[PDB]
Amino acid sequence: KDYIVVKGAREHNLKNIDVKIPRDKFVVITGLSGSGKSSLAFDTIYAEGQRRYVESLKPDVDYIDGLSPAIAIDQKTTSRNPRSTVGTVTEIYDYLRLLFARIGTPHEEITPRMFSFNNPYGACPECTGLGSLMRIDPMSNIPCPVCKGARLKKESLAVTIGGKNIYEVCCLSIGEAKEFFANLNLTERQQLIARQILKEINARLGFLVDVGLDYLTLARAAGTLSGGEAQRIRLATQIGSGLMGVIYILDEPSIGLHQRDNDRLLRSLKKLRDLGNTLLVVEHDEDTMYASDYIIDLGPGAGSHGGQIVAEGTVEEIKQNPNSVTGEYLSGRKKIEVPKERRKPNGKWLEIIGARENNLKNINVRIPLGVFTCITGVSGSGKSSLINEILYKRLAAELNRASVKPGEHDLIKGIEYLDKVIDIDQSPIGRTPRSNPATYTGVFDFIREIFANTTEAKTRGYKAGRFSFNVKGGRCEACAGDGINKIEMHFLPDIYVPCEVCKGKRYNRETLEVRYKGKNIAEVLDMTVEEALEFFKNIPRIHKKIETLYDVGLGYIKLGQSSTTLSGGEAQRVKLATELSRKSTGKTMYILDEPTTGLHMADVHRLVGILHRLVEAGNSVVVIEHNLDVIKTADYIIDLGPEGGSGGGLVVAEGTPEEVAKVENSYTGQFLKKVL
Amino acid sequence: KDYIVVKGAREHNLKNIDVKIPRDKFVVITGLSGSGKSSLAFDTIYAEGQRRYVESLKPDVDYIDGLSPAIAIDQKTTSRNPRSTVGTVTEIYDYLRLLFARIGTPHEEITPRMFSFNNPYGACPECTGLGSLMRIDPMSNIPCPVCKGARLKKESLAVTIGGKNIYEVCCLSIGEAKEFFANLNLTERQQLIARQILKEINARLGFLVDVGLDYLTLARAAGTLSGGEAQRIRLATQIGSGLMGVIYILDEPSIGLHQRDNDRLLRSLKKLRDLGNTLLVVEHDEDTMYASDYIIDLGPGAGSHGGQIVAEGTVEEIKQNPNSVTGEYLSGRKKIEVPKERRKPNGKWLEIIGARENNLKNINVRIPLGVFTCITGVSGSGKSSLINEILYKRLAAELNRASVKPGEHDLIKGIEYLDKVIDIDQSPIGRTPRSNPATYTGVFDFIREIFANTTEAKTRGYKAGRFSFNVKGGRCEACAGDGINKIEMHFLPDIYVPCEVCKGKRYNRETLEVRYKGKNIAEVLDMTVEEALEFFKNIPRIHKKIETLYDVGLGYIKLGQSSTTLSGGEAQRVKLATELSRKSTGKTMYILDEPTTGLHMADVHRLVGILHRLVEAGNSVVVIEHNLDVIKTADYIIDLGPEGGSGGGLVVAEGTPEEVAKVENSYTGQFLKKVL
DNA sequence: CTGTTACGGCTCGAGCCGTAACAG
DNA sequence: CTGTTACGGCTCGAGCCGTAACAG
Ligand SMILES: Nc1ncnc2c1ncn2[C@@H]1O[C@H](COP(=O)(O)OP(=O)(O)NP(=O)(O)O)[C@@H](O)[C@H]1O
Ligand SMILES: Nc1ncnc2c1ncn2[C@@H]1O[C@H](COP(=O)(O)OP(=O)(O)NP(=O)(O)O)[C@@H](O)[C@H]1O
Ligand SMILES: [Zn+2]
Ligand SMILES: [Zn+2]
Ligand SMILES: [Zn+2]
Ligand SMILES: [Zn+2]
Repeated sequence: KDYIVVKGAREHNLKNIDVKIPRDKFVVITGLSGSGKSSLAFDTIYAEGQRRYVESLKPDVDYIDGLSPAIAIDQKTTSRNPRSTVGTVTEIYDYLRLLFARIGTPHEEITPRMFSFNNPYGACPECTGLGSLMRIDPMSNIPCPVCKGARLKKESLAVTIGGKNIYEVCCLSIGEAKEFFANLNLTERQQLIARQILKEINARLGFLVDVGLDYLTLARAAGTLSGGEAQRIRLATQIGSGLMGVIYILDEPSIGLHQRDNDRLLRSLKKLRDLGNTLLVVEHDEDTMYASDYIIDLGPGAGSHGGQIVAEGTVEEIKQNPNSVTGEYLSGRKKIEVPKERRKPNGKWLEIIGARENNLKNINVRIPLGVFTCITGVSGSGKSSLINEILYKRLAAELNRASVKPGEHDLIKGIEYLDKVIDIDQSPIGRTPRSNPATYTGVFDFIREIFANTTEAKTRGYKAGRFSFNVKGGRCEACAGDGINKIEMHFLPDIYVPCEVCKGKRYNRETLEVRYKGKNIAEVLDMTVEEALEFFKNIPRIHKKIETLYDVGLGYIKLGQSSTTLSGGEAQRVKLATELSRKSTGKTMYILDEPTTGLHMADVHRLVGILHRLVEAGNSVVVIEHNLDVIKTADYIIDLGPEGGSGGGLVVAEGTPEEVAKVENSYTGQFLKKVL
Repeated sequence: KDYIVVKGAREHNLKNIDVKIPRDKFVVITGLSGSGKSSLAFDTIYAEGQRRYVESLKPDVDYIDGLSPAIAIDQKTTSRNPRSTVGTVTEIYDYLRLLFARIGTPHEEITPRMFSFNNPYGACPECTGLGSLMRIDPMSNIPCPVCKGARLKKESLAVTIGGKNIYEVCCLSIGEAKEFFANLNLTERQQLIARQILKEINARLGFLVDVGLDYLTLARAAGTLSGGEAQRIRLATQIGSGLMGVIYILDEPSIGLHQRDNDRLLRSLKKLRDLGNTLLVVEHDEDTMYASDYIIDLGPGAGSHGGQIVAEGTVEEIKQNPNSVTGEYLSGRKKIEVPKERRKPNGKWLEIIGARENNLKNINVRIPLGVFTCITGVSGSGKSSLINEILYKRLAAELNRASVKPGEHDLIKGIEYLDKVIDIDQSPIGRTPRSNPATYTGVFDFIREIFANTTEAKTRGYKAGRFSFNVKGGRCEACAGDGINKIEMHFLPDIYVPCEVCKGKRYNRETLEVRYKGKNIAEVLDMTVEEALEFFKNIPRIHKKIETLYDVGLGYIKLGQSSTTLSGGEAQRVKLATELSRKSTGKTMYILDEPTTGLHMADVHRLVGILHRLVEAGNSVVVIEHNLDVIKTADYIIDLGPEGGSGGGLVVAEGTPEEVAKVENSYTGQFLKKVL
């Protein structure tokens, strides 16, 4: 029917909830980090919709009614193939080659297959159409000397329209290519025989421009792209294809996108929906809520304290609902307050000389030390390059002795003012089931000593290393401390089940005999942080670490959770807590690349508090954030622009946000003037 | 929108046609064999719909608007896996195990995973849940001695409901299982806690019964199934899943199904469509046309003479259209006439003694010789087993000395009355690009001699083998007579393009110099049969073979077409022409397994004429046909029934169709009484 | 001339945890 | 007591075409 009825969903931490999502409408799922929105969407609806279609050619839900095939558009990147480019992915190269073979004037007969690099007819004989000959320097990729990177035969390059061949057309940026195709002149016969192709090309280019990627080049390889750029390219391609009756699931479509493009992105999403589809956008932006037809709010907390549908309905009912977390922040009951007094530089600056990496226009920038510094700018302005490829790499090479090649820069002044450089990202903190937050924070070494300092341990002569599931002697011998066994089937992939010897306790019978304060090591490792905070009140050495973990918002997690199952936000919060627990020497540099990726308003407030605490501790924090709430609390803002692509790479404004708001020709300043 | 607009389609032999298929409606595509309906549907619409969805996770059309994801349900069978059974495919085993774990009374706590054979918890330790231990006899599959084929642990078999465990329930036929579940009694608590599961099981069993497979057992392996049974199982599963907004493409759903189940199949198709889908059924049945909302007719002929949309609209407009081929047969302008005089047996009979293979109830049947004999019966009555597994195999072993194990039968009387056995099926006649209809019919040897009989060939001393693309000396040396070359790409599968040396002519420069009647060998091999009929009028030796090929309806095909690209109908017609060209000795046996699979009414009439010619030639033809038009023209009908499955396997009626129509308790007789 | 049989030949090392030692 | 550094250890052969020879 016209509803996606889900009854009896218990995936992950869902508390047996029932929902009725309307069909063919814009639906936004909102909740705190780890509340369960991501599980409820991806693991249930996307999984069921994909399985029910692939099986034609296993969620813990009871039954779902009215499920169309589901396509997931998330921030995922793959190496792909060298044959794939931006134009190939967007399916505009086919129309380009059709137009070239139809109305192309040469400078056998011209054929559409003659312009393709995926067929032997038009592919360059030397590089086989790849465009680059990868040779291992006595594998460094070098341009093909024959085709000069065009990846086509020399004969096919004679066909030109408007004075430009196919490679020159494909090398232009999307916006200027659309402008060139718009004002092109053709006779009556050419217009009659190439109306459909021109209309399709114009429509696809307009969709790509409206999405936000008006600076990309069609000749750029699809492999070398960011997550946001790839996701936006996929959204534009899906709009162009025009599939009907398909449920689309989006994970934070506004990630890595400036505030000025939000209206265009919302219009693009509405246009995609209007052709007979449904959207399940999982977004936390304030502007996105007001453009939706149905909001589903989970909570009220996270982990074991959430998973229930707190509120449902339109934005007005969400605001009027008192127990909804999202409505409290939307209505203005709780909000982030702009600081009254801002820190000032002490006279120590980091100046980068001759930064010309990628599209940077050989500029010099000064970064204050000891203050919270934010970097803004339009999409594709070169801020990410300028930070990651130059400053972080040079600092790592100078301090940590890391052998990573920096970008195209001359030198940097002020290296002696820092002692170490630390990068915090959503990368997982572990790849094996042998690490948990308890060991990463370092509190496990204290808990082991506390356990070994008991009367029974001294009586039995147990050492500090006995109570650890990583050495021989204390762990379970049957499962080798992993807690699971390997069972192989005849025609099925190997399955993993809990070990029968220890029942998943990870320790042998002898170890479990000891008990401190009525609990053994398994009970300690199988309790949440909010309980270990009260349990370890007497001991301050572990109390400090537990309180630090609780401060970053990890009061719902348990010390025994494997690092493999941790999400990006959990890993980032664990790293932040670990850095908080350390001893600040006043010479530490923290670099964060958009830390607000997938955080609610309350999580943003907590992260702002933690960042201010870290700055006040005596160190310096530099972040690249597009969120105005984080931006307005900064102490020094560097703006890059004034546009994206070849037009950008310069510096528009610098200084405190109050000074930046006074700059007329700056989008960030214009937005800051209104928000303040 | 609400239309699938296709503009500029030129796949295979389509003559650049434009169509506008309505959406969310029952659409039937009708045309002659080889007209282009199959191409237009599968190669264009299914391919585009599948690609546009797979690429998210290349037809010769210009653009298609409004394409939902497409699922194709056709008669294809795969080995699959031993883990897959009928219940697993139909997704009823999950509900069965849920019910057993919920309300099961035993004779850790009971768990749904305990009843599954795909998890180590409930899988039998010996056979690993497969159910059969395949060992190579000094690989014969024998039942597992531990679980006795149940493929489960002995502990889980104690759980019983209604006096039967899970294996006994899964071993019942679908109809009797539905009856058992319908009259089962349970208390108020059991009904309250298992209402949804029971409702789902009853609905799925009812769907399976309505489809037509009320005799299958849930424990039967999905691998050992026929094409029609697998297609019907897939249709029932797709109905059960309940996908919305998906285009469904069906290829003759009424293949291998009795006339009495047509109403149930049509109701099932309408029920599948009514939940918000679209159907593209490609059917030729007369009853199916009257149940359609839109009929698209191709033609007017086949091959190069077809590919254009002759007529469109409802059944009334199709009938009123004069140039439409389908309307002429629907309105009654052209029809098959029942013969007035029928041939009678001459006193030679083939008696099968002790036929007990599969569900045959140890019966004896007499087959007349020298007359056209048809075999009828309900679906799954054992006719196909009785013919293929017993009679054909025994005849092949006795005459062709083929070492194939026959079925469970005692002996056969009348083997000496036959000299050879010939089986005609839709199997391809060749697997390599070295065989074409010209060589298979045998006319190529005559054409080679005709070419070598010319003055120039004698002058140059060319032999008969010079003009053949299969030996060294006459063929092109560069491409070795294949006509295509192999080109390898760096990161792409090898592609094939026409050879540059010979331009696909398959012969060297010297051979092409010779010419007979103004045409060389390439021109002879690149002309249709309808042209070679007039070209070779003078020579009777090749004229007979060409006329024989033309008679079976292959006047649109060319002698140079590779056997790899031939479809099933083309291969069957080629085999029929080859058998016609031979010399009849009066002791030949022809066995056909539903030869009307994918044939129009005109094709059915032509096939009936060819079969009558073959019978009048002095041989005997035995076919297993479900088409009443073919049945009413037979001379001896053997009916098997009176039901399908364990209830069938007997003989209901025998003799001429007039006598069979007098039998009251026979479905075939009841239908023959009305049709005559 | 026509059918049959047999033969010949062709293709299909990296990252993290735990521990010992040293220095503040 | 706390931080750092170094080290040890663990896991991720069949089927078809062409031809020579023989018999009707
Ligand atoms: N490998 C590359 N080859 C060529 N051009 C590149 C490459 N990497 C980046 N660029 C370009 O150089 C600039 C880099 O900008 P960058 O700082 O990565 O973007 P950004 O501002 O962080 N945008 P966003 O991802 O939306 O947050 C852009 O104009 C890119 O198109
Ligand atoms: N391998 C097998 N194992 C067990 N039972 C089988 C097997 N093959 C067939 N059967 C059963 O034995 C009977 C065979 O009937 P069969 O003659 O194959 O069907 P049919 O009349 O041709 N039906 P259809 O496919 O609709 O045309 C049916 O009852 C089958 O369920
Ligand atoms: Zn090249
Ligand atoms: Zn164990
Ligand atoms: Zn067994
Ligand atoms: Zn060649």
